[PDB]
Parts: sequence; structure tokens; C-alpha cells
Amino acid sequence: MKASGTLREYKVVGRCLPTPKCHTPPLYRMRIFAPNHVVAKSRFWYFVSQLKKMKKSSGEIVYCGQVFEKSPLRVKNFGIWLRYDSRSGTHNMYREYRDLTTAGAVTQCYRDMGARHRARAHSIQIMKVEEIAASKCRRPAVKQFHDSKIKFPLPHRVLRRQHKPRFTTKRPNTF
Amino acid sequence: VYLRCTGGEVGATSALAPKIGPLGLSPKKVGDDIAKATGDWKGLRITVKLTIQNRQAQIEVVPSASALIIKALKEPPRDRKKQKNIKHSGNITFDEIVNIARQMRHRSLARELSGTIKEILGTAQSVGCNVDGRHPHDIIDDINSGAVECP
Amino acid sequence: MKTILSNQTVDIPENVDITLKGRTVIVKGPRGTLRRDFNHINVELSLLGKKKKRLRVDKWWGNRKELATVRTICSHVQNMIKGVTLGFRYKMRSVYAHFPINVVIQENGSLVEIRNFLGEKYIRRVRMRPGVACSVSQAQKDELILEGNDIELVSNSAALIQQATTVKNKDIRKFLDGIYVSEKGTVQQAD
Amino acid sequence: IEPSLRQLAQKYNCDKMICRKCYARLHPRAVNCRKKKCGHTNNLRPKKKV
Amino acid sequence: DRATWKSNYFLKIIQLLDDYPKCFIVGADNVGSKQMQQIRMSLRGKAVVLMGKNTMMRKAIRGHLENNPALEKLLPHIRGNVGFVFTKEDLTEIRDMLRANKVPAAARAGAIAPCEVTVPAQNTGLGPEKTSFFQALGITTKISRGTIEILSDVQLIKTGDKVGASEATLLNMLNISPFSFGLVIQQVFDNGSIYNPEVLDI
RNA sequence: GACAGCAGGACGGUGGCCAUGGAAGUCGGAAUCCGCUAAGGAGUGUGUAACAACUCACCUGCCGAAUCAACUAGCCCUGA
Ligand SMILES: [Mg+2]
Ligand SMILES: [Mg+2]
Repeated sequence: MKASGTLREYKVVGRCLPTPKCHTPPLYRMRIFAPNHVVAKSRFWYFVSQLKKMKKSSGEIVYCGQVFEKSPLRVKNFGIWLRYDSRSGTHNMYREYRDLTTAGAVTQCYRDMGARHRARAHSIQIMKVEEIAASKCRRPAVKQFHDSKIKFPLPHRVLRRQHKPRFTTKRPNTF
Repeated sequence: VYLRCTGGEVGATSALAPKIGPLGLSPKKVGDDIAKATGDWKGLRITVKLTIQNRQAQIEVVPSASALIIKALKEPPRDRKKQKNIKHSGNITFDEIVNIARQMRHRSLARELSGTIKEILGTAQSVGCNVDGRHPHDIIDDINSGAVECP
Repeated sequence: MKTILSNQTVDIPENVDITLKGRTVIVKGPRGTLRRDFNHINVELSLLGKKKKRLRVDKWWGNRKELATVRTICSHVQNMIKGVTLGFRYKMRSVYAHFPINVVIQENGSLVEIRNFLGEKYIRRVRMRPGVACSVSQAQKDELILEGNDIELVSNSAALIQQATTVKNKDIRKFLDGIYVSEKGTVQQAD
Repeated sequence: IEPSLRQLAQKYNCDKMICRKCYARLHPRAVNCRKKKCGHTNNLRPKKKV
Repeated sequence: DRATWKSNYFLKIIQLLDDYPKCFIVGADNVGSKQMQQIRMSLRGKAVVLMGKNTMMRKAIRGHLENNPALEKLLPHIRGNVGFVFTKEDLTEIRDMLRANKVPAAARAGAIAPCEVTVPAQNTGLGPEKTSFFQALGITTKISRGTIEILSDVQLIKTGDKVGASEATLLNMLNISPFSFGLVIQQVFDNGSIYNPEVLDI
């Protein structure tokens, strides 16, 4: 993958070819996060080839559709499961992200695994994405954003890098 | 009053206890000789001797200790002349002599009246601990006697 | 993990007054006054209470070392309150070997002059801090009392004394000699 | 010989933990060498008594 | 462990509350293992002493069962090393005033209160040399016939004075009786009664 | 009602058993239980050559709600 920009959620169903020895393939289904549908189909073939006896030649993809957000105007909590491959050995991982949409939360997951653990898009295999509610979040960051009547100001906010003239008589303050 | 927890032979090879004794200076040989006379035939094994001194002599009392009479219920004599076969033979029954023993035990155990002293003196041994036909884990649990007849 | 606000709570008694012009804290009390600057930390210092004097030391997002730093302000404000109400008294008994240590004061107790100094002939002089007064104790052998207001100045002067009295080029397991800080406390007792 | 003053001098000179790697007098309740010449190692040992 | 043991301790305390409806509140702030052995083996034939942590605050739950009279009065009284003494026999106001037994009084560093140590001119009666402790503190002594006597009459430990290690060793060797302190009775509880023992009982 | 912190207790059998210059929890070999218990491990260390004193496991007094341990990999440091 690349994870170029924000990600997109795709529902992809796929089956084997109808053979005379075995008709009616089971027509499996997954949930692929990808920048576009071509990467969704290729990563679908990757996961289904690693799970069951399937390959791209002897199989087909029936439907590959965009999955829109069930509630885009709601600030939600997402638990992500990870199968990332580190330098020594691969590890499982549970992470939490407070974000609006599922594709945005998985985007933050890819960016955060790139930032902290230096993991590329090759090693990350998203195991499961689940919306969890309040009072079940393990993480202290999302647990401390769980505050009604929350207060914080914005101290030392500097901005406008040369939007002002480069040569002014000012000396700009913050807040 | 002097207390001592030793015993082999008498010894007296220019080595003795005296320290409290030479305040009155009476034991230098006579106290050791009377200790020999009280230790005739009792015994060839470690005991506890206390001598009461009132200005003229020594009264020798043997307060019997628990592990020391556990060792005294072995088979004497073993002092020299082909020792070490090996250390821990110990084939005795001790079915009632230990009962009479903790009947003698008084004001030093912080005890129940023969309640768990069966467990105490059954597991405080190291050479015997049972007649050779059973296992002492049954001695620890399955004794239901003594606690009525002994008090 | 960018923790939202950590605040420390300080109660200030009615015997003293506090005044802040920013991150500079000026505490006035019975035993003089004391002012310090917290310019290099950037933590909000607010006060509240009409003649109740409840100080709050509040820091927003920050990092873990800065959340460690926000308690240091509360602790030094507590130390300034204790120094302006009671003062600091450090008692130093002269643990001396075969050679004694003769300690005199020269300039108003601000110049401690040490002689006989482990048998060395070199008479040593130690100039103390501006704001600390020293004295030789009575009814006790070779005790040296350092009294002052600022705990940093008093304890740095005592550190200069206990490092001026130092066994050099020998074993210091044997020759346990020098003027060590024996007791730390306040001037006015029973408080 | 003032055994209380000897205990005080041993408190300020003797009861320390010496590190086996950085050779630093640290603290009796220390865990790591505070100096950055060894890498804050936990290979400590008590200061030697007679 | 420490779950079946705590359930067994709750069984022991419900057995004592269902068997003995009369109790004494005591405190053991100056305690010893040999002291508790002596107290227990002197009081085997009568009332039984029990101690513990916040599990002793179980009368609240026993009242939340609602099978009791007003037993909840002693709930603000278990503060500062409070233990129970369960009794059945008394009905008798001479207990523990004739049984407040004297205990050693073995010298140990730390205590300050309440008494003094006055050592008159009296020989030691100990072995040689037994002058190292006297030279460590500083006591004018004179050697008679071999037991060594003390010339002056000085006080070692005053009121509110810290007991030291060398002072403790010399008092343990000379066997001059140091600070001793037994248990403290604080509140009597006899069948839902609120006693004020300052001074009503005994 | 935990982790910390401060304070108190840390026994009886028993100076246990093989040893001998001593082992009386502390060089060693084996073992390893019971009573009082609130709690004591035939004992985690320090010490005197031993006997002794100190501390810890364990329990309790005050405080008061979150805490501890072992691994793992990203940056940086020591290794250099
Ligand atoms: Mg040299
Ligand atoms: Mg490098």
C-alpha cells in the first residue's frame, strides 16, 4: 500500500470460479481499508490468499464498494487491532483513536504507526476495527479526553510564517 | 545458677565453663568431678546441665530437652569403636514414651493440653518420625487420642 | 502523552502576604521578605481568596518532565513560606580527629575562618552568602549554626563549609574529620 | 571518640553505593549511575567496610 | 491465599460475636511477643484477646445483616491500635486490675516516657571486665573485691530522654529495670451497654 | 483500604538435627513441622571467631486511591 492522503473503507466480496467438481463457491466478504478500489482489490487478494485456498486467477471479485460512514457528525472511539512486523519479530497490538469516521481513524492509525514505531505500510495488517463506547477505553489519552465540560486554552500559539511582511517594526506576541 | 547445653564425655582437657564460678572460686575441679558423678551412665549424648550454687557446692539438675530425649530414645552406645553406619538408623515405636515425655514437658511450650504436641514431637524428629509400617503424614492428621486422657 | 492541566494547591497563612507580577513571586512576612523568578518554566501562577490566599500552580498540555516541573514550583513556594515564617537553621557539629577545628567568625558572621584544619597550617577563609548570618553555638562543644531565610543560600553556604573541610589525598574512611551538616530545621521552634 | 559523631561522619562519607562501571559515589538507596559516562547501569556494589 | 484465610477470619469473628456478647476494648501500643505469650498463657482459662486490621471493622456489616442490637456504637472506637477481648464469665469487676501483670522491662532504644534511672552505689556482680560500657558513657567507678562498684549517684536516662544502644546494652547487662508498659483498657462493652470508665467500672 | 512514607512486634518447642575451632535463624550437608497467633519463614542480609545487638519476609498503627513486576521495539545515550 501507500496510504496516500486519507483512507477509504471498502466492502469486497469474492468467490472461487464455479467448477464442475465444486459449484456454488462460499462467496466470502471482507472490509479493506485502501486509498482506492484497485489497492482494495489487490489487498483483498492478499488477505484471502493468506487465509484460504484462493488466488486471483482461479477466483473472482463479485463486488467492491465504498462503505460510507454510519454517523459522520459524531466524535467516536475506535479500537484498532494490528499485526505489524517489526525489525526483530512481528507483534500484535491494540490501539485506540478518538476520531470522527472509520477511514479517518484507520488513517490516523497508519500515520501513528509510521511515526512512533517506524513501521511502513508493508508490515501493517489491520486485524479488526471496532467502534467502542465510553468507559471501555483502555488508553489514558482517550480516557482523559473523556471529559464533559472540558477546558483547555491555547498557550503560545505562533503562526503566520511570513504571511506578514518579512521586515516589520512589530515583534509578535501570542494569545 | 549456671546453665549449659553440652555433653559428650566429661573431658577436662584444660577446657571448662567456669566464667560465673570463679566469682566464688569454688568450682575448679570439684564441680567438674560432681558433674562427672551426676553424669555417670547418663549419658553418651548431648544433655542440658544446670548447677545451683549457694556458697558451698553445686546442685546438678538435668532439664530434659525435647530433641535431646528424642535422641535419647535411640539405641546406645555409639561413641567410638566403628562409628558411622551411617548417621540415621532410628527404628523405634515411641507410641507412649513421647506421651509421657510431653506429660513431663511443662511451662516451656506455650501449649495446648496435649492437643497438637503430637504433631510437634512427631514432626520435630529427624531420624525416626514413625514406625516403619506407615507414613508420618498420617501421624500429623489421624491422631485422635491423648487429648482426653492426658489432661 | 500531552496531559491536560496539572494543578498544585498552596494554602498561605494569614501571617504573610504574597504578590506576583507574573512568574515573579514576592513573599513578605515577619522575618523579612523574599522574591524569586520563575521565568524559565512557563507555568501559570494564579491566586484566589479574599484574605484566604489560595495559590494555584497550573500547567497545561506539556510533557512528562514538565509535569514533573510543575510540582517543583509548589515545593519552592512552600520552602519560601517556611523561610519567611520561621527561617532556616542548620546545625553543624565539628566531627574532629586528633587535631581540633577552631572556627571563628570575622565580618558580622559572614566570613567563617577555619584554623588547625586537620593539622594543616593554612588558615582557610569562607565567605558566605548575602543574606545568611552565622554564629557559634553556646552550651555545646564546636557547634556552628547557620541561620537565614533562603534555603538555597543557607544550604549552599553550609555546602561550601563542608566542602572546605575536606580530607585530601588520604583515605576518607579513616580520618573521619570535617564540619558536617548535623541537623536541618527552623529558627522558631514549636511551630 | 564520640560514636554519635562517628556515625554522622559515616553517614556523610561511608554508607554509599559505588558503581562497578562508572566509579561514582552516588547514594545508599541508589539504583543506577547518574553519570552518563557508563550508560546509567545498574551494576552497583556497597562501599567497602572493615 | 489470603481469600480463604479472610473468609475463615470472618467465620472466627462471627463465631466470637455469636458466642460471647461481652467484650473489652484494649490497646497494645507497647507490645512484645514474649509479653503476649505470657498474657495468653495467663488468661487461657478466661477471656480471649483478638487483634487485626480494618477487617476488625466488621460490626458494620454485621449490623447491615440486621440481626443485632445496637452493636454499631463501637464503630468510631476502633482507632489507633484497637483490639477486642471477648469474654463470657464477667459479671465480675475485679478482672485485669488483679491481672495487670508486670512484664520485662528489657532495655531497647526508642522510648522516652515516663520514669528515670537512678543508679546508687552498688556493685555489678558481673564478669571481667564490665568497664567498657562505663568508660563509653562516663561513670566514676571503683574496683572493690572483684565486683566493681560505682562511686557517685548519677542519672542515666531522664524523663523524655532518648534511649541509646550502649545505654540499652549496659541496662540489659546490669538488669536494672527499664521502661515497661502493658496493655491499655479503653472501653467496656457488656450486652449493648455504653460504659464511661473514667471512673465508673471496677 | 494496596503501593510508598513514618512507628511498633518479629516468639515458644529449639543453643533443632550431620559436623567440633565454632554454627545458638547467618561457613557448610540434609531438610522445612506445630502452638501463640495479628506474626515470625527451623529464616533475606549486616555483624563478633562464637553467644549477643540491627534489619528484612510476615503482621499491625496513621495517611489515603490507584499501584507494582517481567518482557518487547521506535528515538537518543554508553559501548565508540
Ligand atoms: Mg596513601
Ligand atoms: Mg552513537
